[PDB]
Amino acid sequence: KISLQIPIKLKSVLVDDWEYVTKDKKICRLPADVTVEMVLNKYEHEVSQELESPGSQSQLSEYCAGLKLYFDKCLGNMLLYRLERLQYDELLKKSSKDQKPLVPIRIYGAIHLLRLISVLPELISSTTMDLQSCQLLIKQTEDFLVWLLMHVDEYFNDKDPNRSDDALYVNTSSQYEGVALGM
Amino acid sequence: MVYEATPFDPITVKPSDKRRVAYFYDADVGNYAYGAGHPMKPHRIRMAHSLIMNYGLYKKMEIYRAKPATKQEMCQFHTDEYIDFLSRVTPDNLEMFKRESVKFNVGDDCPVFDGLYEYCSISGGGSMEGAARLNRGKCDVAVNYAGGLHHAKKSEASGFCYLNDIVLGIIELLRYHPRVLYIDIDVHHGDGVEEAFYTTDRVMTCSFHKYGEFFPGTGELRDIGVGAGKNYAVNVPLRDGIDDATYRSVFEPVIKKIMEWYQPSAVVLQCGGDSLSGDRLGCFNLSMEGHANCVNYVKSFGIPMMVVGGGGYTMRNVARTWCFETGLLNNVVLDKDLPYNEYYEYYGPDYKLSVRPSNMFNVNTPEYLDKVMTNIFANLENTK
Amino acid sequence: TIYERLLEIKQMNERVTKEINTRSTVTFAKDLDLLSSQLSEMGLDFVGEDAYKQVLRLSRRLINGDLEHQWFEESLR
Amino acid sequence: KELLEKDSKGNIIKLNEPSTISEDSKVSVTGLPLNKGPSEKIKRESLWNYRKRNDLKTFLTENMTEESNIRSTIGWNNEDFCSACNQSGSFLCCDTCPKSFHFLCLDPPIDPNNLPKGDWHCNECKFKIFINNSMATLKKIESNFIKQNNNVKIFAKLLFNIDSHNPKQFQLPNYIKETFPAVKTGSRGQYSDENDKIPLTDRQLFNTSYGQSITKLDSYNPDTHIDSNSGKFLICYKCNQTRLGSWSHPENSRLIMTCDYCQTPWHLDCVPRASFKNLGSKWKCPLHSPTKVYKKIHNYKVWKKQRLINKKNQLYYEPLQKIGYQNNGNIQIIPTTNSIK
Amino acid sequence: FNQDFKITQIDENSIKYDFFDKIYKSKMVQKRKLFQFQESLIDKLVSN
Amino acid sequence: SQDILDLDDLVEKVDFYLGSNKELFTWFKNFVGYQECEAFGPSYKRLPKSDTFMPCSGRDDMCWEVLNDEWVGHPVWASEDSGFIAHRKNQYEETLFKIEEERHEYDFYIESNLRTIQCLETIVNKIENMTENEKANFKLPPGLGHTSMTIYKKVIRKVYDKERGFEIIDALHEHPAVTAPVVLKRLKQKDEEWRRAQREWNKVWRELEQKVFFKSLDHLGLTFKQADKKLLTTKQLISEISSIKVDQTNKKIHWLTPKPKSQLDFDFPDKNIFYDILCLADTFITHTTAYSNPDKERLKDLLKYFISLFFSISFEKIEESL
Amino acid sequence: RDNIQGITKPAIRRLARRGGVKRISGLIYEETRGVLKVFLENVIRDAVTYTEHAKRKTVTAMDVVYALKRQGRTLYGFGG
Amino acid sequence: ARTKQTARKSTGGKAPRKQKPHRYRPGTVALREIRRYQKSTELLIRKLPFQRLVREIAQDFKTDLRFQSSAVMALQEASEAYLVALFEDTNLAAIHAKRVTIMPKDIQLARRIRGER
Ligand SMILES: [Zn+2]
Ligand SMILES: [Zn+2]
Ligand SMILES: [Zn+2]
Ligand SMILES: [Zn+2]
Ligand SMILES: [Zn+2]
Repeated sequence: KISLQIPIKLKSVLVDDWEYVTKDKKICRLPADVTVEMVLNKYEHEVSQELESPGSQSQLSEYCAGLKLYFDKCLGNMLLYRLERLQYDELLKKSSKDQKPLVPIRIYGAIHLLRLISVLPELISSTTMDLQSCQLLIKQTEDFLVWLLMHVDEYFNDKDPNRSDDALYVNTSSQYEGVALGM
Repeated sequence: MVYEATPFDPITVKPSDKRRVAYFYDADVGNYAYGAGHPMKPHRIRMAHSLIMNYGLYKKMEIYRAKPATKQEMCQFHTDEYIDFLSRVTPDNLEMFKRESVKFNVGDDCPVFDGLYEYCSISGGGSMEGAARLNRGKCDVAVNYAGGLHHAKKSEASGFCYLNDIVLGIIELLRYHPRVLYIDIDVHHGDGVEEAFYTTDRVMTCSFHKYGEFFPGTGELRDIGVGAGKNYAVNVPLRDGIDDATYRSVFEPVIKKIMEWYQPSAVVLQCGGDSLSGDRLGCFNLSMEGHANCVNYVKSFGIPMMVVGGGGYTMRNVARTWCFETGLLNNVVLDKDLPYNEYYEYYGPDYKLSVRPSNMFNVNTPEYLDKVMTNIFANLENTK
Repeated sequence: TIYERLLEIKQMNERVTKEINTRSTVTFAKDLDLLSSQLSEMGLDFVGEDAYKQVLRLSRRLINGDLEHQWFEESLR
Repeated sequence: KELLEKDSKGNIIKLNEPSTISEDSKVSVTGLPLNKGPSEKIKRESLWNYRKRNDLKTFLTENMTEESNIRSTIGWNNEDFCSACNQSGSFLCCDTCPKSFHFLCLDPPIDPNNLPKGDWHCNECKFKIFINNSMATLKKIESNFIKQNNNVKIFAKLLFNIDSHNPKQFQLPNYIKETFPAVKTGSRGQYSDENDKIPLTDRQLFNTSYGQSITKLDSYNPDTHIDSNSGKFLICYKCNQTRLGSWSHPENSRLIMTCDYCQTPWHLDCVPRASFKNLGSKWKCPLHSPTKVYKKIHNYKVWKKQRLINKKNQLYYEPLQKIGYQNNGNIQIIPTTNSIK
Repeated sequence: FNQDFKITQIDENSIKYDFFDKIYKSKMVQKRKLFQFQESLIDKLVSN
Repeated sequence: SQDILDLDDLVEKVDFYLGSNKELFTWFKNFVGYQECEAFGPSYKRLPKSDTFMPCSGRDDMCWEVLNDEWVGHPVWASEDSGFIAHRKNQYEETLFKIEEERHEYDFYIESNLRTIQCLETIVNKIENMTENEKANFKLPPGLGHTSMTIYKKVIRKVYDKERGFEIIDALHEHPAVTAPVVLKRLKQKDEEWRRAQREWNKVWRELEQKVFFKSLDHLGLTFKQADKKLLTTKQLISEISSIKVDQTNKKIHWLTPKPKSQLDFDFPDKNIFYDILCLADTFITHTTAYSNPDKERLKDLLKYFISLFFSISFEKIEESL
Repeated sequence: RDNIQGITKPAIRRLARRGGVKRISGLIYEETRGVLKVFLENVIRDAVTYTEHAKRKTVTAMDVVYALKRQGRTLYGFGG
Repeated sequence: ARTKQTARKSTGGKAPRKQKPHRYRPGTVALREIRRYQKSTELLIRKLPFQRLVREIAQDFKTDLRFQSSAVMALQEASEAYLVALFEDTNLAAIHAKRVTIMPKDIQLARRIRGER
């Protein structure tokens, strides 16, 4: 049994994301004005100077790089709803048009990183990982989560797509709805 | 203190309002059929037209066969991919277009029949040529029952409508007229036409529709347009079973206030026959007099108008009301004794022109319509 | 309740009587016998009589049991 | 079957008619072919009793019709459900595996016209063939992948195991959903909460009598102004009346509905509404405080009320400051306990 | 962090005091700013 | 009070709260200091600028100016992913729709075949009046020179076989000299046989329409008997007068200090209707068998006496009028 | 058709219970319904054949026990 | 690549369109109700379902066939009589193979030896 202490503010952010995608039929603005790398880099550059332990610095950089690699390899697998898979398809075709492989680090926003964090304990329980690595990875994820509360007003804002173009979510079209949830 | 309960006055023409009437009919429109079990029938167009010829109404008007629209005239409102899909899809190669079937909402509730592109071309050409004849002054009233597809949108087919010909006609009217008023007396909301002209003040889209859990769901009173088109989309929500007097006392003040406030230069009138009593999908209780009183009242303003017939899923009633409405535009009232046509067997048992209303509850209370018309009149104060 | 139901009939009795009496059938239906043959053999139409008095007679017959419910309703409708 | 009997020089002579009887007797909407008329079995209940001029003016139109091309634009201007999202649709079927996936649900998503030519295996199946083809066991490849990816050690076991996992639609875990008791999960996995009606079964919509409809507009129904569990009259809030009608003047009866949250009865005319809100979201009367509002900055600012939290993780706290305490708008009213007056 | 979604337990009298306080604040700040703009416009017309 | 709700929405909420209290909601309306946009509506949402950029080749500058491409609406969005409620129709209305459906089927097929016969007979009378030396290379364009390109294809694909219809269409396009007269003859035979079947069906359709139509147009009358059984009872008649009294007492404390001394008002402008109801009651007394003859005659003079005593009618007038 | 599943699982248990049966497999019910229908079409084929012999267009309890008589079984109290 | 269609819908959103309590042991109640259905005399198939059975199953032999009310009751009784005899034979062929539970294969042998397969 592996547990994660996600704050209820970020839990409500994830539940609002679920609301917007499944009920309100909203997808994310891609690429966001603030991506996932951009959050895993600013968190590293903020908590890197918070302590003067070089082994802890190595562990923090290790966690950030592993989270980035995990995000890229797992976003196409299990990190986005059925509605957003069409947007994923068009992003992949647009990346193949200009002959650059699609990397989810520079494209997807911090809400998908929060999704990866929320689904992370089930992935931890599904691999032959020893207790020490599980405990330290859970601890590092918890520290990143409590870092996210201090910057929850600048990564997860609340904006109506009908009023602001700078909202994190966008309204979808009927053609997108038909192709996404009709075939 | 806005709604007034007034009994339905008899329909009287204005002899000082003689209009040159142009009729657009392509003999082929009727030879197209949506499906085997489908309610929408283009065959209602030619039994309506057979009532025009057998009433001797062709001697007071000019009958035209509009040139069918090509691909990129349809793209004046719709996207290239939607018109390209519409012009290429057949019931044979339906499996070759499965992504586009759910993308453009074609295949269920808007089936693929093999004369789809030709039917849409006839409808769009009729609407655009009626608008063009109105622009050049060749006619004062343009009648085109081949169209009326008011539910079709930019990249989708909804509500048995594929090509939004009304938007094409209003587009052709806007090249010569600054303000065009669209009136929809179809029981369904004109969602395609209102959505097309939602953000513009050049087109005022007025829809008199049933608003419940009914198709298309759009048409709340608070829908008044956004941007520069604010207060330029009037929605009149109605309940079931509205009769002729109630519909007249709702329609005439709203359209009158729009006339003396918006002051349009051209009028497009959607004459949906599904507003009639006894319709397969409609839920109103309008007789043919009640349906045609809207056309006669909008004729009194003298504005160059385009009468375009829309819904109507019982063929006999919509044909009779279209024949009566067309006769009303020639300043005559057709006698309630049908002449012999080739489709005379439809109009039993009395074989008369009249469409009899049902005895069902007019649940549109005067207080509700008073509040509706009060908010509508308040929103219309900013349209001067 | 009975008096209101009958008063609705009697207050419109003259116009429905004038409508039924001045019922000019169309010619091609008479030549090609397309009209309803019955409702006249059993005397259910209201032609030649006052409409409200015929309603009273039909309702008396319905009460007496010599008239079916469906035919009474069809005649009234 | 030799339709055109050409000559020795290729000239046409005479063609033979194909099989008309192949589809001369197709069943039409009447239940009988267009070749034949109605049968006696349906003629018995259709006809009233069953025993055992050409002055048309409709042919003159073609002549009286003048073409029209005067527009300004003339000329030119295996399972039955997806293994990823658990929903029905068109699937790509795994060959050596009984799982089926949507065309958009895979990684990368497969175009429905550019399909794989020969065989298609799923990610789990492909990993199975990769394991069976390689002589070394699974833990040997896992250790080799850990040792080769020496840059990241802790996520290496996470990176290795998801190549074998088939792609699935993301679903929120239970512990994110159990902290909000109002939030439910729909049949398709969609969002659902307290502002959502219980879906009406088809027994209520289409299996009802003619006069009685869920819309409550086709008949006079006075058993809606009367409370079921009290027997009193549902007094509308705005007009302070119940217009029950009299069944001799049913047009005097005003329709009344109750709020789906506080059960406050409202007339259909006092709040401007034409529908009864039978299905979809729960209808909210105007008296309830909003959970989402927009205010003008003079951009804008939005405020959303906090979601309900279960009692084990929800803390209700009482302010010490009575006046001017900036609460987030998320408050609770306590009872008030002569000097204060 | 359960302290972020803490529900404030407020009473009716405190809501009454807060509503009265804030309406009096809003009414007199708009009244005093109107008075200040009137005085400034009077001074501008006197100086011109 | 938290600087969250705007004054306009606060005034709207209090209006919904204290609307009927005109004096109070005015105290507040002003105690507060309210002096009398962006109303999007519930059924439209705004697309981003990425979804707007879709090629419409026929659009000029005016079309791009007056047409809305950012705000859209859908029936699925307005339904809240639930659905729509169709209007309930009688079984007589449903069978009327079935009669119309069969009528449309027959007429659509017959008129399409007749249009194809007209086109084919134009081709035939063109090809008859020319010799055979150029009749071999005479071809026909798609559409057979008609304004449709598919109607004759539909007629051929229906009348002939499914697989053979395409090759008959190609043989008509390539070699119309042999294929046109046989196709025209087969189409004319199918036309006359379909028309005879349509007349025989028209008899049946007309008789069912005569049987069905007036019941179909009757909505409240089709369910009036059960409704009258349910609603003309003691409980509903008590409920009507009690609801009117409850309304009067509820609105008495607000205004209308001269509270009315009545709830129901009945108008009796015609007096012959009393004699008509008395005749109907007498007919029921004469017809019925569950009541004894003394009970019958006591019922008779009870009804006559109550009508003569309640109203201004005399017993002599009742006797001379019945 | 729809009424062949109308012969319900408790009813089949009730027949089995009247028949003294304690435990019943789950696959009893549908093929027992099949055995019931083969018996029904046999008996009613004989009964209806007796019915159109009589120039009749209704079958009678008399014709039923008559078909049963042919089939071999007799029923009492239903005529005959 | 094998593909299949399951939505069976050319377009989506079809709906939005215009067209402490005692527990007896497993086995205990059964003998109490063997006796209930044995001392009782009612007919164990519901009349409306069985009536509808006889109507739906007789229609294919002859069109518009009416049944006397007593005729279907003779069928009801005859069928229950037929099945209780077959189920006694079932219980006998089941107790043959050192068993209490029956299985269809019991009753296909019971019908085969009686000579109707
Ligand atoms: Zn419509
Ligand atoms: Zn597989
Ligand atoms: Zn899927
Ligand atoms: Zn009210
Ligand atoms: Zn409420």
